[PDB]
Amino acid sequence: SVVTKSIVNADAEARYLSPGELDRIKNFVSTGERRLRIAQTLTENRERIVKQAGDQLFQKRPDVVSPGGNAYGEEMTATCLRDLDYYLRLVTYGIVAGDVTPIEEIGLVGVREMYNSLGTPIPAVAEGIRAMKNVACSLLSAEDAAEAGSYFDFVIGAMQ
Amino acid sequence: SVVTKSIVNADAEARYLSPGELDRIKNFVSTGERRLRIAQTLTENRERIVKQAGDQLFQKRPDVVSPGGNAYGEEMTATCLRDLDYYLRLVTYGIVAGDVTPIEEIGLVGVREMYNSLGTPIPAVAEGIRAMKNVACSLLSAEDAAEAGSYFDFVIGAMQ
Amino acid sequence: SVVTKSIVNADAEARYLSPGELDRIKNFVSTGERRLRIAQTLTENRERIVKQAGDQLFQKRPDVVSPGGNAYGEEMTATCLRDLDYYLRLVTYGIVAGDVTPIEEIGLVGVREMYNSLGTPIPAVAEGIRAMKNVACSLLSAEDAAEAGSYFDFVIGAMQ
Amino acid sequence: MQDAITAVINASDVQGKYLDTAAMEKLKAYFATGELRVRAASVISANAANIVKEAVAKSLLYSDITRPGGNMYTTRRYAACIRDLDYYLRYATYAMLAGDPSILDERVLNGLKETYNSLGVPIAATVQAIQAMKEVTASLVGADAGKEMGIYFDYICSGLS
Amino acid sequence: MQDAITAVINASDVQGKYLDTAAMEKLKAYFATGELRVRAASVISANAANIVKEAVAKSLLYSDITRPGGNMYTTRRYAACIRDLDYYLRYATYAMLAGDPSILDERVLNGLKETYNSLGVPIAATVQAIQAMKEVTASLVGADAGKEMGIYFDYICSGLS
Amino acid sequence: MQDAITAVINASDVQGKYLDTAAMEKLKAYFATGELRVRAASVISANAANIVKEAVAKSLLYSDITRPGGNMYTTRRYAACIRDLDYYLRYATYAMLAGDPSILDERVLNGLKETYNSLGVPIAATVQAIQAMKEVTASLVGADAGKEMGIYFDYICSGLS
Ligand SMILES: *[C@H](C)[C@H]1/C(=C/c2[nH]c(/C=C3N=C(/C=C4\NC(=O)C(CC)=C4C)C(C)=C\3CCC(=O)O)c(CCC(=O)O)c2C)NC(=O)[C@@H]1C
Ligand SMILES: *[C@H](C)[C@H]1/C(=C/c2[nH]c(/C=C3N=C(/C=C4\NC(=O)C(CC)=C4C)C(C)=C\3CCC(=O)O)c(CCC(=O)O)c2C)NC(=O)[C@@H]1C
Ligand SMILES: *[C@H](C)[C@H]1/C(=C/c2[nH]c(/C=C3N=C(/C=C4\NC(=O)C(CC)=C4C)C(C)=C\3CCC(=O)O)c(CCC(=O)O)c2C)NC(=O)[C@@H]1C
Ligand SMILES: *[C@H](C)[C@H]1/C(=C/c2[nH]c(/C=C3N=C(/C=C4\NC(=O)C(CC)=C4C)C(C)=C\3CCC(=O)O)c(CCC(=O)O)c2C)NC(=O)[C@@H]1C
Ligand SMILES: *[C@H](C)[C@H]1/C(=C/c2[nH]c(/C=C3N=C(/C=C4\NC(=O)C(CC)=C4C)C(C)=C\3CCC(=O)O)c(CCC(=O)O)c2C)NC(=O)[C@@H]1C
Ligand SMILES: *[C@H](C)[C@H]1/C(=C/c2[nH]c(/C=C3N=C(/C=C4\NC(=O)C(CC)=C4C)C(C)=C\3CCC(=O)O)c(CCC(=O)O)c2C)NC(=O)[C@@H]1C
Repeated sequence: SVVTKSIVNADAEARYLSPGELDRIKNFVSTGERRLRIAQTLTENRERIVKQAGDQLFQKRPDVVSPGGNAYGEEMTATCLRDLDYYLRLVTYGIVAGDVTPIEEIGLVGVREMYNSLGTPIPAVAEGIRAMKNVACSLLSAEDAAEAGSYFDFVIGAMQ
Repeated sequence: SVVTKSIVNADAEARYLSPGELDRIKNFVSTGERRLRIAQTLTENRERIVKQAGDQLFQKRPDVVSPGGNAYGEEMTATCLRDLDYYLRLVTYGIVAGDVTPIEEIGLVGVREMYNSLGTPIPAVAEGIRAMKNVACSLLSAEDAAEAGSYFDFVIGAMQ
Repeated sequence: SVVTKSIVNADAEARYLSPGELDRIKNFVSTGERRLRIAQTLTENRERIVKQAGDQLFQKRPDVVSPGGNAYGEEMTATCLRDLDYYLRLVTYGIVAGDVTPIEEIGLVGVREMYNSLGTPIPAVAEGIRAMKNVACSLLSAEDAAEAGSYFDFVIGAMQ
Repeated sequence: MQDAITAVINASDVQGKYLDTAAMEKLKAYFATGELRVRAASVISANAANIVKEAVAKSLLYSDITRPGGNMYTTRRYAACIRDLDYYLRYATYAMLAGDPSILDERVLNGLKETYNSLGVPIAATVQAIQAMKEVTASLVGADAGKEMGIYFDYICSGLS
Repeated sequence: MQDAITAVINASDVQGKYLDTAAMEKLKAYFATGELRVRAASVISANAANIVKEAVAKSLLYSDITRPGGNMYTTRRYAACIRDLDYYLRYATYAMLAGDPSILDERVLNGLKETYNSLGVPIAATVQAIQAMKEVTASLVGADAGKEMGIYFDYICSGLS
Repeated sequence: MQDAITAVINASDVQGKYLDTAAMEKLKAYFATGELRVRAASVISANAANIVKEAVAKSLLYSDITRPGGNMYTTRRYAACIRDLDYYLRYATYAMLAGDPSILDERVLNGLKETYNSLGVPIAATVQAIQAMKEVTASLVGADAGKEMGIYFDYICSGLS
């Protein structure tokens, strides 16, 4: 959260939180009820949001799901989707926190090092998360979609 | 002492004391008998030197000893004098040592941090030590007074 | 060896040995049979090589072996020669290794600090090792002499 | 560092589950208490220095552990003990804002007991000093936040024995 | 650092003796095996990254110790375990070239067990991972160098228990 | 660091008392012995290097602990042992000037035993080496200062067991 990000910064200058910081954690706790609503809605449709988003990807990148590409046979493909559900879960986290750190520490610090070892295309993964951002955003209001949108863009942008 | 201050400096250059340093600890041990005489005389009159010096202060700064000032009622005032006797004792120390360090380490390293917490005026304390330097100096010879004078000035100068 | 000197350099850049390094340890292991031959020959004549080389020195520097010089009486002189045999042994080491480090670590890192404490002339010692390089080199082929020559020169050069 | 929220998600992430039902509430509970935390924090920031003065006077001053021999005796010692108390209030207050003792165990309680037994700093007395800050603090921020400041205050204490 | 040779001389220097008779052979033995070492080294340098991929797949992937809770779960953890395996192959390979375990005990095995028991890294699994590198490596460099790579590989293992 | 004087005042300051009656004498005693200390110090500064040479010859040279295997064998080892002896004389001499063992326990004896048992440095021999410096030193500075140099010399010794 920002509560956590403020304390840290403040302890670095060895001082009590500045009024401005408090003004922030104040107006951030007031945004809570909503935040949780957004996470709750994505987590009730997590099942579908991943499936079609899963198809939308395999259509744009048939090399992923045919002979010679990473996700091949129900075997490999089944896990590819798994990877995608992993990230949806991390999105609801960032959202509830009002921060992106949870995503960073849980599934961003060395995504490339990991995937390169497995020989899976990262740009392909990036399109897999993009697709999701659209399936999920379709279930949200005009605003609950803009904000929830950030957390999806931050990921894809690191996938490069 | 200078014996102690020389060794330190010497160990920093990893070498035996230079002839000049030895020339110093030599002419400093020769000043000893006297030094002790000065300390001895102040320590026999410590009782009076603090009392009148105590009055001389309360006269110049009646705000110290009236309603709303730190040293108020026999209660607070009694300790104020105590503080003053503390410093006389540290003066005899510096004198015997021929150094000022004992005063620094015992009652100078953060005097302000301490007193600010107690809300006591430091400039007022400074005048309390000044007064003493005059009561005590009156009991000493022309020279035993000049030298003994230093140790009192060094304190007051830090009281600011 | 160079095997050892390569690994070190390589671990410093955190990488597998470069082809060039391997090219070296490769052409160095091929020089082995010979190297050992050279060491073997010096170690069979170590006895004589030190003796005459020992005389050759005492002739050029009679101050070493007369009244007032370090190596005096069978007592001191006996050890002087000892010192010289010490270094022959370290030469065969450097040779077998194809490196000079063994000599450095075993008898070069502070030779001066040691000898100064004993009051023995280093330039005199240097001539004692020089003489050897000639006695030993006389037992070697044109080439086995050039290479074996290095290890003797490296020492003397540090003796200054 | 962790706070009440980051705390909730981490525990759900270890199991792989999406935000639970009970999890969604902890986040709510926290959110509901947010203001009063920020409110209380501002107060203890305004008095921070006095909230130490009084405590010292109530427990450490005019006693054996300030006169010659008492381990705060010394113009360097005195300043060093206030310096510590100042720490304890600045960290207690963070922990309170974060709704978790995470910073305390992270940037406070680690080996503190050691250096102390080591230098001679009197454990029992420093605890009484902070225990006194609880009272003095509970008086200006309120009972609600005071009970909240209390727990973290008592946390710093139990972390010395 | 020490190698088979520097190893031989040091042991003879402690006694003061010139290169012994048995000593002259160790140096020969080493010299005779030189090439095959350099040869093998080049190979495991060309595959170094795949010689890790396969091992991971054979022992660490699709198991409890990668899913949530398994101590490599986490995009930071995964990268950290490959990072280690990469180390083990780069050092095993040196030790092999040097014909002595000297670097291993020097810049590897010192306190490794500690930090591990300390962070929670699963000893048993990391050993299985490297044990798997032996197989995968023995397949491309040959049986001769593989038995040579093996011993140093098994050295890194015994140095965790 | 402390010296005979700073030592006296510190002990009186812990109790809060002004310079005692017995205290005033220690300061006198010290002052009375001042010169001879400075005098002796100058002498051991002029011979400092020879006062090590002789000691070494009397106890460490031409023995098992210099030939191959003896832990000073090695052009690096030899220089390292004189280096130490040099230390012991430079610190012994300070302690003597200060009239207190304070520097010794401060910048000398702390953990020295450890590293030693640790590296293999022979305790018993290094003590004999310094014990030999006492004799050699007592011969040029005199019996008076020698007994004074002795005590601090024996202090450095007892601080290894
Ligand atoms: C799907 C959109 C794409 C794809 C996926 C794919 N992934 C794997 C294997 C693994 N994926 C992970 C991922 C993570 N581990 C983490 O800790 C986190 C952060 C929470 C993530 C995202 C891991 C660890 C594996 C290893 C197997 C395991 O889980 O044990 C595969 C399998 C590769 C194989 O052949 O084995 C695939 C196919 N592949 C694609 O092509 C899509 C673009
Ligand atoms: C008198 C000239 C002035 C004055 C003094 C005053 N002091 C206090 C309280 C304390 N003073 C000290 C001082 C020292 N502690 C040290 O270790 C040293 C170095 C050796 C010194 C000088 C301390 C520790 C206290 C705290 C009480 C205690 O001793 O436990 C007071 C009392 C304040 C109160 O209301 O409690 C006073 C009044 N005040 C003046 O106005 C004079 C200028
Ligand atoms: C001979 C060419 C010259 C010479 C030699 C000489 N040396 C000594 C005494 C010692 N020499 C050593 C040498 C080494 N120690 C090592 O560890 C190494 C590296 C392997 C070397 C080379 C040592 C340790 C001693 C001390 C005695 C001992 O071994 O215990 C002496 C004796 C001096 C004395 O009076 O005691 C002499 C004479 N002197 C010369 O003049 C020649 C030029
Ligand atoms: C006051 C209530 C009591 C007291 C305290 C006292 N403390 C010290 C020295 C240290 N205290 C700490 C503690 C912290 N440092 C930190 O940064 C933090 C926050 C992360 C804490 C809690 C440390 C590290 C030291 C030593 C290093 C330093 O000097 O800062 C002393 C001084 C001891 C000395 O002489 O060196 C004292 C006196 N003393 C009391 O009587 C009270 C009961
Ligand atoms: C992989 C087979 C297993 C695994 C490993 C794992 N290791 C760490 C962390 C560290 N590993 C080391 C080891 C080394 N560092 C080196 O420089 C060298 C060569 C000299 C070695 C052998 C160290 C020092 C660390 C900690 C410091 C660092 O992060 O680099 C982790 C991370 C633990 C954490 O969360 O911080 C992991 C996961 N994990 C497995 O499941 C495999 C069985
Ligand atoms: C000589 C009488 C004996 C002897 C000594 C020997 N010592 C070392 C190594 C070290 N000695 C010290 C000691 C000090 N360092 C200091 O700065 C001070 C003054 C504050 C002292 C007393 C230290 C720190 C070391 C290690 C670090 C260093 O190398 O300086 C060795 C070397 C061991 C090695 O191989 O690394 C030796 C041989 N040896 C003897 O045989 C005598 C009995």
